[PDB]
Amino acid sequence: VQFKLVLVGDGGTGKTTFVKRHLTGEFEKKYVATLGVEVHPLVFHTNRGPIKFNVWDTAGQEKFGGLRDGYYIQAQCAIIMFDVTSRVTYKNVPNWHRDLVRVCENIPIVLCGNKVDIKDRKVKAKSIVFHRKKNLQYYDISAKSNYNFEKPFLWLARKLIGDPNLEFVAMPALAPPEVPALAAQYEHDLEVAQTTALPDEDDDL
Amino acid sequence: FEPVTMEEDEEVLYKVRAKLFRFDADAKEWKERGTGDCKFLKNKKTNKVRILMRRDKTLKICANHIIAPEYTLKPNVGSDRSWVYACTADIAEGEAEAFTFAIRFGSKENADKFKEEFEKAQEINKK
Amino acid sequence: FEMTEFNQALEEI
Amino acid sequence: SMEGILDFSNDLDIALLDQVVSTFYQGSGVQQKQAQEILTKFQDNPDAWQKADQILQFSTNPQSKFIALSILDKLITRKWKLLPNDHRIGIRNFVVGMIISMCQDDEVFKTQKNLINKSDLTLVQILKQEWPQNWPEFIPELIGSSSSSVNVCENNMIVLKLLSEEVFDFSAEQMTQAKALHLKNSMSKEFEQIFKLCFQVLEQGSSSSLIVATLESLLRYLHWIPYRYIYETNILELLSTKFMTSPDTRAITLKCLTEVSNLKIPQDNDLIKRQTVLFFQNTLQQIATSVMPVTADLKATYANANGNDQSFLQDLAMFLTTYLARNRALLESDESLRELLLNAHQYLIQLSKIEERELFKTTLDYWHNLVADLFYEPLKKHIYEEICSQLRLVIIENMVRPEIQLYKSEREVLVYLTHLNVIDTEEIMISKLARQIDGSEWSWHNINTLSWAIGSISGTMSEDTEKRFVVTVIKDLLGLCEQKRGKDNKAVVASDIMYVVGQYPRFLKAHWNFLRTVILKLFEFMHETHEGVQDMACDTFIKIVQKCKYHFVIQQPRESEPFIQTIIRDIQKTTADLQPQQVHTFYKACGIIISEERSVAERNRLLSDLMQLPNMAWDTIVEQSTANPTLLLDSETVKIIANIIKTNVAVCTSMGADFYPQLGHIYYNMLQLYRAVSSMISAQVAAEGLIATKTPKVRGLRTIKKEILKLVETYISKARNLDDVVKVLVEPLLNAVLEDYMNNVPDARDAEVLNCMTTVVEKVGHMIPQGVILILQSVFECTLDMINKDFTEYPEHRVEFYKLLKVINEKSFAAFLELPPAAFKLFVDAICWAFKHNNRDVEVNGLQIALDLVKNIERMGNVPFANEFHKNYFFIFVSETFFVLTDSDHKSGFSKQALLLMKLISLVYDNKISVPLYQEAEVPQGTSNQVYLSQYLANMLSNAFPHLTSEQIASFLSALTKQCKDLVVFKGTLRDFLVQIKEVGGDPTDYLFA
Ligand SMILES: Nc1nc2c(ncn2[C@@H]2O[C@H](COP(=O)(O)OP(=O)(O)NP(=O)(O)O)[C@@H](O)[C@H]2O)c(=O)[nH]1
Ligand SMILES: [Cl-]
Ligand SMILES: [Cl-]
Ligand SMILES: [Mg+2]
Ligand SMILES: [Zn+2]
Repeated sequence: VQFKLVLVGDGGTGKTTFVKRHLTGEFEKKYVATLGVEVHPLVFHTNRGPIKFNVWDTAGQEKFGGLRDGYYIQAQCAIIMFDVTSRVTYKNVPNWHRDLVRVCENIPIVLCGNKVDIKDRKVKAKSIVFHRKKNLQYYDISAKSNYNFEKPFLWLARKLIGDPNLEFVAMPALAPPEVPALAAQYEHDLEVAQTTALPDEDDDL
Repeated sequence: FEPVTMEEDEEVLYKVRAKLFRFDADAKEWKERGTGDCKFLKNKKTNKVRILMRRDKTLKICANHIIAPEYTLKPNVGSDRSWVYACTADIAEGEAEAFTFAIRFGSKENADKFKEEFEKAQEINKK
Repeated sequence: FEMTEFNQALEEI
Repeated sequence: SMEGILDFSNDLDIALLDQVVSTFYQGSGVQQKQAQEILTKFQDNPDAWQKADQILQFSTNPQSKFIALSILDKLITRKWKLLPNDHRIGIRNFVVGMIISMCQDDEVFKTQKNLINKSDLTLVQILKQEWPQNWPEFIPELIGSSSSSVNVCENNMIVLKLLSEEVFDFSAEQMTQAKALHLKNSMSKEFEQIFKLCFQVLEQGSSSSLIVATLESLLRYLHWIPYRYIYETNILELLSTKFMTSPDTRAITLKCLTEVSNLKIPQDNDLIKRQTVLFFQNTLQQIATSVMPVTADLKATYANANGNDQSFLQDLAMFLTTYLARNRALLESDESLRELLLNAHQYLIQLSKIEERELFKTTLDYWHNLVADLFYEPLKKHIYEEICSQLRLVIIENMVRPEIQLYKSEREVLVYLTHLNVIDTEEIMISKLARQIDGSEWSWHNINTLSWAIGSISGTMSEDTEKRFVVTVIKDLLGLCEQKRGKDNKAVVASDIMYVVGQYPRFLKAHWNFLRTVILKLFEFMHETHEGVQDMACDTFIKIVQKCKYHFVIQQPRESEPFIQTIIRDIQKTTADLQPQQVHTFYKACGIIISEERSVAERNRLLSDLMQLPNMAWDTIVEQSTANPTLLLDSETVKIIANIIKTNVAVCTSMGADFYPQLGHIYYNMLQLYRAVSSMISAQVAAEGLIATKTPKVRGLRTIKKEILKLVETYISKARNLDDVVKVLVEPLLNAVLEDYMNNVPDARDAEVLNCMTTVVEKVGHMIPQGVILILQSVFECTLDMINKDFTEYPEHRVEFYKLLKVINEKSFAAFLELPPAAFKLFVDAICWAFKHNNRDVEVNGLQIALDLVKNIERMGNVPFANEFHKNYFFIFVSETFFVLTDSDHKSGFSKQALLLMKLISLVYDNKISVPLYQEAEVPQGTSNQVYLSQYLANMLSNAFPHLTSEQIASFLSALTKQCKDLVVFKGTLRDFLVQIKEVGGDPTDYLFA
C-alpha cells in the first residue's frame, strides 16, 4: 500500500529539510544541496490503515539536477515547494509544474509555500494564485515551526485512498522492556551530552 | 420498528508539553526528535510507570521507555529548563535501543515539576 | 466571571 | 558490475542498461542509490547522445528510451549548431521515424503515452532550432498525415500543443527576444491551416481521446490567437453546448471558455456582445441540465469528493467569476437575461459555501468586485438584492479570526454589504445571536465567528443606529454569559463581549461611564487565573486606549481628575498578577495616553509617576549592584534588571521624543551598568570558555546589554531634539559600547551594537563625523573578519554590518575618505563580497552600497581621490558585477546588478572618468576609455565564455554600451546574452532586436 511522491522546487526552498522533519523529527539548519535525488520511505498511520509514501526528494539546483524530469516517471502524487521569502522561487513554480505534468498528466499535486516562520515575507498571500487554474492544493507551511507541516501528506492521502474522511491516528504504543561493564561507556557519552548546549534555547519550547 | 492505541489500560500520572532531543555523538550535535505531550503512564496491572510522548498532528511516538530507577536527570550546560539522561531501551522507532535524551520544557517550573514526578515514578517502579 | 457592573452601566442609557 | 555501461570504449550493452534502469525505478535501498549515481554519470557523458539511436531501437525498457531522449534533448538545446550538418539531419529523421512507428502500433500508442509525449517534446526542441527556415513543409505535412490515421492526428495535436507552449507561454528567458519573435511570427503565419484542422476534428467528431487532445491544444492557442478565429466561426457553439455534455470534454472545454472570456475583443460591436452572452447562456444551460441544478448542495458534493467533482467545481468558480467580472453588464439591462444573470450568481453563492480555503478566496475576490461596483454604480444594487442577502449570511458564517489577509478581505465585502442594506445586516446578526442563546447553533467556534463578524462592520452604521445595535448585542451576550456554567464556557463569552466593545471605539467615546466600567472590568480580569483571560485583558486594554486615549487624559465632567491618574495610582495592584510581558504592555498603554497630554509639565509629571515602581527598583539595584558586583551573578537580580529596562523600552516605544526626561533619569547609570555587565560576560568566557555564552547566566547578562541598546535605539530613532542627542547621548554611548565590542571575542560580540549604531548614524550622522570615524574603526575590520570566510556564520552580524555600511555611505561618506588605503580596499572587497550572497538581506544592500558609492565618487568631480578610485576599482566593480550577472546563482539580484552595470558603463560613454583607465604601455597614448572598455570587456568575456564567437561578444557589447541610457532595453540585452552563453552558435544579430 505505497505511493510514489515526487518533491520538486528551487534550490534552498527546504524540500529536504521538510522530509527530514517527517522522517526523524529533526530540523536541519545546514543547507547541503541534494544531488540528483534521495528516496525516503515515509509511513503514516490512519483510520484506513497505514499509508506509505515513497518520497523522491529531487534536487532544485540545476547543476545538481541529475535525471531531472526522469525522476517523475510513474509518480502518483507530487509536492511543489517554494520559499515565501524568495520571489524568484515562486516565479519558477510554473516551470516546475510544467515539467511535472508533462510526465504526470493526472495526479494530485500540493503547492507549498515554505518558511512562513520568517518575519520579512516577500511572496504575499494575495499574490499566490497559480494553483487556482491548475487545481493544485495550496498550503502555507514551515518546516521550522511545523506550521501545517502535516497538511500536504494528509490531503494527498485522502486523494490517493479516495476517502475525504481519512484521518491520521495514534500508532499503537507497545509496553517497553525493563533493563553491565559499560557503565563507563555511557558516562563518557553523557558527559559530552551535558556540555553540548541544546539548540534554539530562545524558542518557546 | 427496527432502527438504522495500546495505552488505554494505563493511568495518566503526569502530563506536560515538552521538546525531546537525542544526542548524535558522531556529529556531536543535539537533534530534535519530537514536540508534544509527554505523559507518565502507570500500567494498571504491573503498576510500572513509563514515559510516552507523541508528536503533534502526526501523533507518531517519539519516546517509549520505562522510567528506570537507575536513570539520573542531569542539567544541560545551556539550559535551566531541561534534563539530560541516558536511556538504555527506547522502543519509539521499533526495536529497543539506547539513547542519550534531552527534554526541554516551557519553563524552569515545568522542568522542576517534571523531575519531581520523574523521581516519584522511579520510586513506584522501585516497588 | 459575573458582570453586574456592565448591565448597570448599559441600563444607564 | 552495474558500472559497465560507463565504459564507452566497448559497445553499450542494452541489456545491462535496462537492468540499471529497473534497479533504479522499481528497486530500492543501496542498489537503487547506486544505480541512480550510475545513470546520472551516463547521461552526463557528452558522448552519450551518440548511443541514443541504439537505445531507442534495441531497448525494451520505456524508461531507458525516456532517458535516451533526455540525453538528446540536452544536445539539441545546447550543442545543436555545433554538430556536423549530417548529424542534425540524422537525429531529426530518427525522431520523426520513431514517432511515426509508435503511432502506427495501437499497442504502443495505448500503453506508452509517456515515452510518446517525451518524443514529441524532443521533436519540438528540434523545431525550435530548425523550423521553419529549414523545415518549411512541417505544418503542411503535419496536416496531411493527420487525415490518414486517428492516432497520428491525435499525436499531432499534442505536438502542436507543446509547440504553442514553448513559443508563447515559456519562450521568455529561455530564448532570445529575436528568436521568440521569429517563432511567434512563424506560428502566427501558418495558424490558419492549423485552426482549420482543429475545427474539422471538433466538428466532425468523434474519438474522445482525439477531441480532448484537440481541445487541450485549443486552450493553448487561446492565449495568443486573434479573436476572429473564435467569434467569426461556430466554435463557441460547439464549446458551449456539444462539449459541455460529455464529462470527458467538459473539464477542458470549461477551461477554454474561461480563457475565451479573457480574449481581446472590441467593445462597440453589438453582434459580438450577443455572441458573448450566447455562449454563457448555453454553458449555464448545459450545467443546469447535465451536471446539477442551481439548488444543488455544492458544499456536500465537494466534500464527498467523488471523481473529478472538486476540480470541476473549482473550474466552474473560475469560469463564472472570470466571465461575470468582465461581462455581467451585458446581462443587467435586458430583462430576458435577468434569470441568467441571477442563476449564474446563485451558483456562485452555492460555491461560496464549500469548505475549501483557497476556493473561498477565489469567490470572495469576485464578491468584492461585485459589491464594490454596487456601492458606486447607479441603479445596480436592486438587481442583486437577494444575492447580497444570502452573501451576508455566507460571509458572517465563515468569518475567520482577526490577529489576517482573509479576514481583511471578508471585512471589506461585509462593510460594503452593510452599506448596501444596514437593516438586513443587523437582522441577520441579531437572528444569529438568538440561535446562540437557544443553543441551536451554540458552540465556542460559532460564538467567536459571530463576534468577529459583528466587530468587523464597526463604523458603517449611523451613530444612533450603531448605539442601538451595540447595546442590543452586549445585552444578548451578557445574558448568554449568565446562562452558561463552568468557567470555560463563561470565559469564551466574556472574551467575545470584550472583543466587540474594543471594536466599537466611537460608541465607547460617546459614553464615558460605560468606557470606565469596561476598563475597570479589564483590570479585574488581569487577576483571573483562567488561561488566556489575562492576555485578553491586556490586549483589549491597549487596543481601546490606542483609539480612545484622549478620553483618558482629560477631566470628564463627572470626575475630579483625568482617568490616567487613577490607573497609575493603583498600577501596582492592577498588575500584581500579570507576567512581565503583560506588565510591559500595560505600561506601554499608559505611555500612549500620557503622550496625548500637551502640557509639558503635566506630561513629565505623569511620566515620573508611571515610572515610579521601576525607578525605585532601579535606584535600589544601582546601589546594591555597584557596591557588590557579585550581585549580578544572581539570576534573580539579572531578571529584575532586564524587566526594568524592558519597561522603559515599552514606555519609550509609545512616547518617543516625550520619553527623554525618563531617559536622562537613568542614562548615565544605565551605561555604567552596561560596562559592569560587559566585564562579567568577558570574565565568564575567560573562566569557562566560549560555552559560557550558551549558559543561562551569560544569556541573562547579554539580555541586559541588548535591552539597553534597544532602549537607546528606540529613543534616538524618534528623537526631535537632535542637539541633545549629539551633545548628551552619543559620546557616552560610543565610549560605552565600541571598545567593548571590538575587544570581545567574536562569539561575545552583540550584533545589536551594529543595529544601534546604524540608527545613530541615520539620525545624527551628519553632526558627528568624528563619531562615525570612531564607529568604523571599532567595528569595521573586526566584523568583516567574522563574516568573510563563508556565507553562513554570524548571520545577524552579517545583515547588520551591511546596513551600517550603507547608512554611513549615505550620510557620512567622508568617513570612508578618511580610511587608510588598505582599509578602503577592504571596504571594496566587502561590497563585492556582499554581491555573492544568496541571502537577499545582504545582496540588496551590497548592490545599493556599490551604486551609491559610485555616485559619491562621481559627485567629487575631477579630483585625485576620485581618479585613483577609478584606476583602482572601476574594472573590479565591472567584472564582479558581470560575474554575479552570469553565474546563474544570483538571478534574484538581476535588476540591481543591471542598474549598477549600466551606471558603470555610462560613466565612460559620458566621459565622466577624466583619467585613463589603462597603462600607457598596454594601449597607445590617446585611446579613449570608451575604446579601452570595449577591449577589456571583449577580452574578459572571451576568457570567461570561450565557446562564444568573437562576433557574438562584439555585437553584445556594441548593443549593451549604446543602450546604457535605457534600462528596460539594457536588461533585455543582458537576458539575451544569458540565453546565448547556455548554448553554442548563438546568432550575433539577435542583439540588434531593439
Ligand atoms: N527559517 C526556515 N528555514 C528553513 C525552513 N525550511 C528549510 N530551511 C532552511 O533552508 C535551507 C535549505 O534547506 P534544504 O532542505 O536543503 O532545501 P532544498 O530544497 O532541499 N535544497 P536542494 O533542492 O538544493 O536540495 C536550510 O538551511 C534549512 O534550515 C523553514 O521552514 N524555515
Ligand atoms: Cl481553470
Ligand atoms: Cl473555507
Ligand atoms: Mg534538498
Ligand atoms: Zn490543434
